[PDB]
Amino acid sequence: SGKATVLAVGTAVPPKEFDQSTYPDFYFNVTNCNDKVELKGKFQRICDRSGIKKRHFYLDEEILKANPGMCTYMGASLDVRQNIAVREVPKLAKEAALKAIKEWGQPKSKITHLVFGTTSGVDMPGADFQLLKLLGLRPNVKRIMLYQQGCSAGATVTRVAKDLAENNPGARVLVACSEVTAVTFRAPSETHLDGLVGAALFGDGAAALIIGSNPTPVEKPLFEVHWSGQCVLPDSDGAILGHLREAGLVFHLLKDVPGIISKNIEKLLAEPLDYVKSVDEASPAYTDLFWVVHPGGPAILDQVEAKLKLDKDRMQATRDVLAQYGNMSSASVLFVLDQMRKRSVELNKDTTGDGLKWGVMLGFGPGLTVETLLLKSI
Amino acid sequence: SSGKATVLAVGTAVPPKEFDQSTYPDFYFNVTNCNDKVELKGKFQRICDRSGIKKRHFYLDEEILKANPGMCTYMGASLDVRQNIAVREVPKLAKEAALKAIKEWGQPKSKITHLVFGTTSGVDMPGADFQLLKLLGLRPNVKRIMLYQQGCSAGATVTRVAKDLAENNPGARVLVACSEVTAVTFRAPSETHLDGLVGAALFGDGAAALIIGSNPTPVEKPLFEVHWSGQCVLPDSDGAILGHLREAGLVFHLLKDVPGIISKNIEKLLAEPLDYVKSVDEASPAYTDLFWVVHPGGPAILDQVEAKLKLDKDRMQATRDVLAQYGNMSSASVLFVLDQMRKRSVELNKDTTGDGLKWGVMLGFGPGLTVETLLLKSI
Repeated sequence: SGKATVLAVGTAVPPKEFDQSTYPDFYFNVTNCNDKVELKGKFQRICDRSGIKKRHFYLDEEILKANPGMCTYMGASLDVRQNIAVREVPKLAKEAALKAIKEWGQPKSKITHLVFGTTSGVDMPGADFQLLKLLGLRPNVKRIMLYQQGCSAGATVTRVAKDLAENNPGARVLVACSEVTAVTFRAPSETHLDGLVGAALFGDGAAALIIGSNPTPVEKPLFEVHWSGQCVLPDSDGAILGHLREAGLVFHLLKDVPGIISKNIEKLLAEPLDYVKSVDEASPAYTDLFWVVHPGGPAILDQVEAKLKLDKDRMQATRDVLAQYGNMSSASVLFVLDQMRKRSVELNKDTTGDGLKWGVMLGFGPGLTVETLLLKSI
Repeated sequence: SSGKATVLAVGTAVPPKEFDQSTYPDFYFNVTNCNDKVELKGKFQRICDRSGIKKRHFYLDEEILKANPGMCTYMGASLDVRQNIAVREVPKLAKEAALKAIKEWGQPKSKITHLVFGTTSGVDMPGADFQLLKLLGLRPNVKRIMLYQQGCSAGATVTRVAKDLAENNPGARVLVACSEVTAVTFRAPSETHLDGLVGAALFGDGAAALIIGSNPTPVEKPLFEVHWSGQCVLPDSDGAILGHLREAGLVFHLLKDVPGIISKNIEKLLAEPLDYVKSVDEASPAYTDLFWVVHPGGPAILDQVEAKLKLDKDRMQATRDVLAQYGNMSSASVLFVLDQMRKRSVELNKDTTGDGLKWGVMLGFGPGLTVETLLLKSI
């Protein structure tokens, strides 16, 4: 009743596909690191257990050859990374946005708010402004531009949109997350082994939603957002650091993120399940919920699945996104939301959430920060 | 009339070192080794002399600049040392402001439920919001919104964001902070970058914090209510302000008449919030019947808006006082003006917190050209 509702989802990826099985060959070739045979072997093994079949990239051999700073480990390179990301991030968002707007079916003049998330470059005016212009939205659309957010921002932009939609009668919020690995790509190094993780997992993509309260008869609800929270997990300081430098964006991984999340997930879920108890007067098991999880990597999914004793199918929508697109940072969990709905059609589910009533949407990022949302299916 | 997001506290902070504007050109051309640029210095002196600024506060000083020579060049690679400074000092200055706001508010910091942080000065992961959360020892489940690379309009933006947070979440108490340090923008003057002289003359450091919530309790003390908020891109303003983050730091380019564009459109911008006032009060105030909390972007914007709207000269005085004592502190500035408005209401024995008037306008502006407009009610 009046809850923020997802009315549409659209997604977009760069056209060029890179098969994960042969990515180590491409990567070590273009960075001129073929002499590092033991490192390449390590990287091949990481790629082989990544759960990824392919990723999509704007970057290719020609672009990297034209910008050799990007093929170094820590050579000066921010200016060319910015040139690419400032241009390509809004363009990829536009493609996702148009697909969401088509599904929604209303004129784009009815969009009142725009929330844009990215970790891929920064500019003034921001990507939100560029998207507003590219789409021809009204000049008085209220924008929130979330830069440098990291992997939790897909969930963050949904949390932000919830309050926009619920507190403003008639509001229709365009949410967009768009990520391009131009700012993080770099040569592999024996001195930066944690960098191999990002190099194996991160891919490009954008996703867009329309969110609003009080759907009209011609709108078609997909999910309702009933509860949202954000929290810093205990004993996680410095788990993920991301520094924007003259060499681009560099990540440092100093703790066991899968373990930390798994250790704390039951605690995380107590408040939203308490809310369900309030509304239903029942306590579902974790495996009675559907799951829309940031596909950060296979270990997080496996360990959460094990911790919460989920039926193997519960993580399938998330694993499917990982398989086809990899980890697209902020956009990823919105791809999972779309995949959840898509599988409900193809597998003839009773609801948009795997035939179940309540669902958990999870994003995580530097902090270590977890974003948790409680969804209801339609 | 009930339930509106309400400002419950304001606190501000600036770096301790004061730089007198009269002699800033001497300091600036000296530390950047540009004393041979006598005509350019002449120009900069003129710009400083008409800027409406008496002093600015800076973290940067001669010692730090001599230790980081890349920052004393025009476009030399220097982002890494600039980031080192900004990522450290921005949350620290915010903490000082936030502690002052929290004192005024008078409630335990465990009652803060949300944090909105705005800056244009550096970026990091985790963000400055996380750093402030940790510095203050707030609860780990405070809901944060981190607004980076925002520009001058973000004082108003964080207020707009906090309004929906406060209003849609019963009991919510939102800590808002904006903090700016000129480490990412300081650079040598150049005859090839004349628009750069404007920022060099105007930008200063500072931080401001608010507590915002709906439904104040009897032990809280409301200052202002936020009744209406809007954001708009002005026509014919494309490329007016561009800000690019490069290996040389943050570089601004100015390509149009910002005060002119704002003045041409300000009556139109104000139609919607004035129609809200008419809906609540059944009457239509003149512009000069409102109080004014305006981003002190520079003297020309204030002069031209004053003239266009036929404001009594006192209406812009809170804004001009901030410009005089602190310069343009980008996003934090308009929140200093809000504090100054309240401060002058006490010392000048005004009937309300907004210059003795009922309704007021809060304006921020930045790249787009984007204008943020909020309608305030005094207490």
